[PDB]
Amino acid sequence: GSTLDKIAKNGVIVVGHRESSVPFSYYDNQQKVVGYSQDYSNAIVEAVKKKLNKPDLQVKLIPITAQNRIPLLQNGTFDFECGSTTNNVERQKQAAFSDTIFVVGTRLLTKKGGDIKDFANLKDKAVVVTSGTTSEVLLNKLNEEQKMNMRIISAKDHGDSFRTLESGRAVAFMMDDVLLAGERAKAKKPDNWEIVGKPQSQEAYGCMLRKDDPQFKKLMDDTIAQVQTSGEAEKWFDKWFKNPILVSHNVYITADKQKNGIKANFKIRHNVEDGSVQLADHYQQNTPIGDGPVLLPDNHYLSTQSVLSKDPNEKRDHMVLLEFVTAAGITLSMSKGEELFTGVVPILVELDGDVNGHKFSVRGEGEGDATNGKLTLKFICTTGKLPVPWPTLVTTLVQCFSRYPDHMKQHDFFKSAMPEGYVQERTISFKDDGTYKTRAEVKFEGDTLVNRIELKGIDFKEDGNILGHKLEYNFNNPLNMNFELSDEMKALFKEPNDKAL
Amino acid sequence: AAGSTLDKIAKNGVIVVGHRESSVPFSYYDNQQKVVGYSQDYSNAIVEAVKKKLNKPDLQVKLIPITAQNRIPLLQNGTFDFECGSTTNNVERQKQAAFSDTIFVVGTRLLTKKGGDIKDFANLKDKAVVVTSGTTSEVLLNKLNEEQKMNMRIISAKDHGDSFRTLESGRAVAFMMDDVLLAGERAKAKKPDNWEIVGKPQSQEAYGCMLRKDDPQFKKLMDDTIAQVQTSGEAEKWFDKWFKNPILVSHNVYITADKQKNGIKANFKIRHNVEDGSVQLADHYQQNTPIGDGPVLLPDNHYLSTQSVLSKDPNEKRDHMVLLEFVTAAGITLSMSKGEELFTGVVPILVELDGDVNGHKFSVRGEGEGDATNGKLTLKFICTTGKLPVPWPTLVTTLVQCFSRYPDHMKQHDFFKSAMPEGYVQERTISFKDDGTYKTRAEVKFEGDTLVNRIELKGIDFKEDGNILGHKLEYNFNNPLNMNFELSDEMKALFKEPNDKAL
Ligand SMILES: N[C@@H](CC(=O)O)C(=O)O
Ligand SMILES: N[C@@H](CC(=O)O)C(=O)O
Repeated sequence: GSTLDKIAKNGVIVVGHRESSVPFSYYDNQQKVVGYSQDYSNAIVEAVKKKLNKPDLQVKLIPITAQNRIPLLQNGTFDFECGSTTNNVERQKQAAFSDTIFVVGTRLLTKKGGDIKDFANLKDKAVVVTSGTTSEVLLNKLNEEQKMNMRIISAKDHGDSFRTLESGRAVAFMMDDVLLAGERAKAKKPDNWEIVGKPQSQEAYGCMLRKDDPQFKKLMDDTIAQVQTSGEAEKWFDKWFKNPILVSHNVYITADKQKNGIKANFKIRHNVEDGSVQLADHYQQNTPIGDGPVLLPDNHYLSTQSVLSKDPNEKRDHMVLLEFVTAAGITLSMSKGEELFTGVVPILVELDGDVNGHKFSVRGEGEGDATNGKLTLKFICTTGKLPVPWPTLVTTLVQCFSRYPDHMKQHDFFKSAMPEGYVQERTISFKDDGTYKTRAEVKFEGDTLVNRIELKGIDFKEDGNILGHKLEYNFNNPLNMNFELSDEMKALFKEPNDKAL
Repeated sequence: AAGSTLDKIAKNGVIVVGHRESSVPFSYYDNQQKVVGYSQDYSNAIVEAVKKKLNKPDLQVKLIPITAQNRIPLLQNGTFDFECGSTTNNVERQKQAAFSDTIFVVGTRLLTKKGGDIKDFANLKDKAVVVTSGTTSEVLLNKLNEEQKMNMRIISAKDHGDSFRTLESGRAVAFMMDDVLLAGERAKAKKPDNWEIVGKPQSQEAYGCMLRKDDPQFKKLMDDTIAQVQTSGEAEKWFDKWFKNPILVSHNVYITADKQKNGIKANFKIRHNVEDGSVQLADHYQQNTPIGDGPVLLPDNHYLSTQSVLSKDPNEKRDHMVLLEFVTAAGITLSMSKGEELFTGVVPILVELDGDVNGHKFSVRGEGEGDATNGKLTLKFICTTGKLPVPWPTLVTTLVQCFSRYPDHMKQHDFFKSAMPEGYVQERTISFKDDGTYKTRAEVKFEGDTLVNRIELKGIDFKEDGNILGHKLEYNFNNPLNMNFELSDEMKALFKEPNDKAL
């Protein structure tokens, strides 16, 4: 028998994932399960839908830990898992493993400038390790065999392990080197932590499934090997390990039929330099300027990502912005205004602002490419220096440039209101702080899409995160990994295999 | 050939409708910025009559805000087609505009503090008095100030809400306006019972729907519609809805699929009335996952429209809450699961909650029934440990969305019923503004024939003096307003013989 028969009959595949194996299988700040291994898991699921000819197969992701993964496999709580599980000979007595998706060495994470340079320095020290892992076994064996008198703290997952080290309750955290780097990227001061020591082991990550299911295993292996030899595995590596990891924002849109328009709600979480976040709650209403027909949407959402940067040639207070937005939420030309966006469209943005009496103006210029959902803009404070952080103005500074998929084009209010345009009004509520109230007209003036805004901010705290300029210069809560592509992974990509190291 | 305004509407494919911002309860923004009211019921009926007259069933509507100051110029230059709100039809304004059949009759009076000095207009000598800019009452109040040499300091406020808050904040001793609008602002006051309508009416005035002059075909459509609604009994039913019964604002529970977990997510805001007249925001974040591993319905984005009424059982001496709730799904325009079939009848419900808020432990048990065919819940909840250490309204959302009514065209989007009988796990974080948070985990599933909601609630970081632990929340839901405004003899006579006469 085979699990693929259980799955075809049930119509659902049940998939285990980890909670804190960064950046392989973990919860993003919206509780979505993401990561390098989750990308393989998504590919394997798509392969299952093809093999079984079941394009509407459902997926149920359920969380597992290093401690309970094998018991939950063995009693059928999930069908397979991909995360950070080491394939080794001992575990092959209980389970089967796919082709290898990553290779690691087990090392130490410690504060710079100590006496922890290698495993021998753990003598008489408090050392943290995650329950149920290969490192926990290795560390206890080392403690016993070399008589090192460590006080080993066994924590329930990798984030808990790391915060033991971060809080000073342990001097080092032993784990897979890549996962040490993942927990480091999430730390308050990532620059404070270094990975040290001779690897105690070399270990291969594989997907785990029940034994005696060669057909199910073969579908995994074929999928992994194809991702690896086609080069996509390396592209996924660059995404998770060499570029900023972003979390998209969801702009939730509902029709406002009585105003022939829409309303939206969404939350922005601005990174604060101390490592906290500053919530900005957005309430939005839009209504057409013209008196002719628009498209009135069913509920849906926009998935948004923005990247803020600096222009080296500009000494004025400024912001360079790239933005990528796609609509979603409905599963499977519509307006005259839609036709105005099939090419590249020039954009002009003008903002007048007053925040706690501090008056300023902003001018932005660039282009929009709605076919690809992309914006490129450069903004300048034309009145001197900006009295608020640039990130707090991003949402205020043209959702007509969203990419609507073809099956959703009847729901694109924003383009349908063009060329006469729409009024966009927001109240942005900054938690424990003040409020922005904005009113803008978004419309074509000649061949240019113009966003003309007036902003009023009141009730802000002079020492708060906004008027005190405590926000990081970024968007979408980026995480940046410090981890090089090793020779072992270069070799893996050219020769997929499923062998324990 | 349909006349100017109907020709314009057919050309545009949209009818543009002026509305007021604070004419309560005729045409005003509710607390979710929806324009609502008695006059908007007429506006909607006229829009539907226009769709029929033009044979344009897909006609769109565009409401735009107007003021007492700018309503006539904006009408004259075609910025809107008509407005129904609280505009007096008088002979002066008929030089500039046309008026429909009358929809209400008022007298201009004073609103003042109950235990104070003002009993009639003469008591206003040498005192500060507020009135709304651009209204018939402003004209009357200024004429009385000069003709009786009263030395009044007349404050001219932007709209009726601003006028009333001038009175409420003590910056004026009285507010002169149409009596029903005074009653409307009073209903929205911090302490409605502190305010009294006094004085001999300075005028009697008829409200009409405004439209452009010299457009008889459009006026006739409006008059025929108004007169039909008034003689059929429908207008009296609207009157009861706005003036005799509690006005509620529905909550919108915004739902999106969570395909990874084979479930859904939701976000919404609850606004609890505070006893001092302010509101206490409760931001809700929700995640649902099926308990079973079989197929569910994964929905497109949509929302649930919810209203609840909280009451007391006269027989019950324990700390308790009687709850009646109605929920309908919406947000998608035009049997699907086995579990849907479990809800075609009346289903008994059991609710068990184990709570801990700032270390204060309590248990709640609820029983009743759900009728998903009509989106209706009837339950009674008892605090089985004694006094409830939080206000009952803060627990309503935690204490079975499977009983929502999904319209026929939306039944493929009902995750809640599709997960049955195995059920689902429902998790929430509820964030009270400037206060603590509730974290909840519940299992909703069939146990026998009974639909059971079993909850654990953990609340932390609450202020012992705040609105929750301090028991400062009103015992209600959906921000009710109560006009308690009687149907007058003049209104009965109007509905009997509709007419368009200025008074
Ligand atoms: N790869 C290690 C650690 C982990 O599971 O995250 C193990 O298999 O135990
Ligand atoms: N009915 C009065 C007040 C109002 O417009 O709200 C008027 O027409 O001026």
